[PDB]
Amino acid sequence: PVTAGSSSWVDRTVWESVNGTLQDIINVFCSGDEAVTFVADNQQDSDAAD
Amino acid sequence: WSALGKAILDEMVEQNKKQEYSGSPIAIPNNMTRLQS
Repeated sequence: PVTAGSSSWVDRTVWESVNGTLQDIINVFCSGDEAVTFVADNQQDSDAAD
Repeated sequence: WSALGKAILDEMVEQNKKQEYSGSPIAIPNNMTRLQS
């Protein structure tokens, strides 16, 4: 507040974009009940994927 | 005599005015708004 008469009302903009990105981030990764799931390329090693 | 006295009084009152809040710009109106910014 450089001066009292100025009444420097701040504009919270960084917080806004941070939340706008974080919501989508969590909706991408943490949306599913699970996190990840390994996948193999052959049947000889599929028993270990699950 | 009246003209001379009037001129003297005018000079005096003008002198009292040129010592007032002169040494500063008249722009940038003050911002004594409130404690609420």
